[PDB]
Amino acid sequence: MDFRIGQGYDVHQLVPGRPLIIGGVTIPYERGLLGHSDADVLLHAITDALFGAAALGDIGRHFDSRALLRECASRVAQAGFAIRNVDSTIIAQAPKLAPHIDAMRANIAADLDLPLDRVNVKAKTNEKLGYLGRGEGIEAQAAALVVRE
Amino acid sequence: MDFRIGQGYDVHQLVPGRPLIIGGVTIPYERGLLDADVLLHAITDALFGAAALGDIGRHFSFKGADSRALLRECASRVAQAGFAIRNVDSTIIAQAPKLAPHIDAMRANIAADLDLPLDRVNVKAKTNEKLGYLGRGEGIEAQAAALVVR
Amino acid sequence: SMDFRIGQGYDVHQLVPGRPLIIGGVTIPYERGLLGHSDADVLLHAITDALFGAAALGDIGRHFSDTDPRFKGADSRALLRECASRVAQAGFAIRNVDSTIIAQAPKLAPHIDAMRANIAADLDLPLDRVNVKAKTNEKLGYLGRGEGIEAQAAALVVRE
Ligand SMILES: Nc1ccn([C@@H]2O[C@H](COP(=O)(O)OP(=O)(O)OP(=O)(O)O)[C@@H](O)[C@H]2O)c(=O)n1
Ligand SMILES: Nc1ccn([C@@H]2O[C@H](COP(=O)(O)OP(=O)(O)O)[C@@H](O)[C@H]2O)c(=O)n1
Ligand SMILES: Nc1ccn([C@@H]2O[C@H](COP(=O)(O)OP(=O)(O)O)[C@@H](O)[C@H]2O)c(=O)n1
Ligand SMILES: [Zn+2]
Ligand SMILES: [Zn+2]
Ligand SMILES: [Zn+2]
Repeated sequence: MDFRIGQGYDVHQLVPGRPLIIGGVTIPYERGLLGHSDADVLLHAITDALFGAAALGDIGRHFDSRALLRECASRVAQAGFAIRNVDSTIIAQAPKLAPHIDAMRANIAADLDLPLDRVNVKAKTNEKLGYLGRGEGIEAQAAALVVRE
Repeated sequence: MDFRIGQGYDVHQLVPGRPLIIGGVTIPYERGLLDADVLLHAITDALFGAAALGDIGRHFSFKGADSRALLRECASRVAQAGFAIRNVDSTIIAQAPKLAPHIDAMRANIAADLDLPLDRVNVKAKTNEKLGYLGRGEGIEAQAAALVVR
Repeated sequence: SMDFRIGQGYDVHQLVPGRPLIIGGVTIPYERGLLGHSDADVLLHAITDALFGAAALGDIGRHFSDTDPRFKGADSRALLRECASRVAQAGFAIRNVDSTIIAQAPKLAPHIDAMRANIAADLDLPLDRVNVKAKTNEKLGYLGRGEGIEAQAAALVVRE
């Protein structure tokens, strides 16, 4: 009965000499995301959306990115919540992400102890507009539903 | 009950020589989007998201299908997976033109296409305060959220 | 009862000299503040839009139009409270609110709990059903240059 929603946002810069790691999947690319972790922009957005839904603050109040997402899952359960579903969008002009998506999903499902059909990941270009459109960064948006058991 | 949430995003460049079609409604304007219906794309993505069926690109690579047909085909696929739609909410970010006059039309299109009571569909509008490409009239963005139940 | 609905909201405002910085109803010590017709509380407007959105009552402009002079310098908390009242009058109880503020500066952490408390008070909710998150934009874009602050919101309600 006690449903809650959460929403998450992250962005990271694309820089030289860094691997591109999105949703736990390493992707061949001439740049990668800049950050104090592996800078996995998708997993940060989902992490914030889960903390948001459980009213536990945000990632920076709490903290590689899969370990952090697993810890997030732990704290959400610690607070009395179970995760019903996650959905997300990755905004990246390049590279193409569609062939890596089911893998990201599998990664996320494992990390949150959820079946595949409750996790979703989607991708969009930014039509060459703004910093996203010139490939200067990548954005992720997330939504999460939990229930307080 | 087994509720699920989905979220959607889209953006399109704003240029002359195309008509402005948002939420299935053609809007008097000197420019249009490169139908490129940013609102219906966002919502479609939100619905596939809630059902966990990937995204609009994965379903529709439909050669001469407008975004309303795509939206209708989206809804049918969501139904087939066991999910009934509960509501949709959305925001259009457009520095111009004025969209308020067109909102009831957009909601009527969407509610028709999703087979929903009008009071379960909402569309909102915002400017970008002259900031960025949106605030300079170089593009328009849509955001959407959908709740479904299986 | 099980008639749940979701809403989402978005707002942005320019950051300029000579205005008070008010986010989540908290006045933040800062050499700049948000520009708008009301007090420009970007976070509260985003949450307000999300609530109207969940209830299918249109948007903040429909209810409290910037073409109306009475909302000049309007207290966005009073606006949030009227929004919640109209949402309740449409038949909805609010279950939770989540949100994100994106700003290069100032540091918002020391003010976040107070924002959450204001919102909880205005929505007549306990603290554990309201969340506020803060993000930098990693130095990217007009947000990264400090030209504005953006807020995003999500709300879940139930028709009683
Ligand atoms: N393309 C647009 C832009 C906005 N609006 C209407 O104008 C209202 C106000 O838009 P906006 O100026 O972006 O809102 P705020 O900036 O939050 O207002 P304020 O400055 O008072 O905070 C919206 O809610 C909407 O009803 C519209 O119909 N079409
Ligand atoms: N203007 C801001 C922005 C973020 N923050 C805090 O900083 C943390 C996140 O910062 P960030 O966006 O740099 O996170 P990363 O993307 O670097 O992981 C959160 O805990 C926020 O509450 C803040 O206090 N003030
Ligand atoms: N980096 C990306 C971007 C998009 N895509 C796919 O491409 C589709 C269309 O994206 P787009 O940005 O061209 O969207 P529209 O131009 O159709 O609005 C998405 O729905 C995804 O399926 C991808 O696989 N990888
Ligand atoms: Zn991050
Ligand atoms: Zn599109
Ligand atoms: Zn505002």
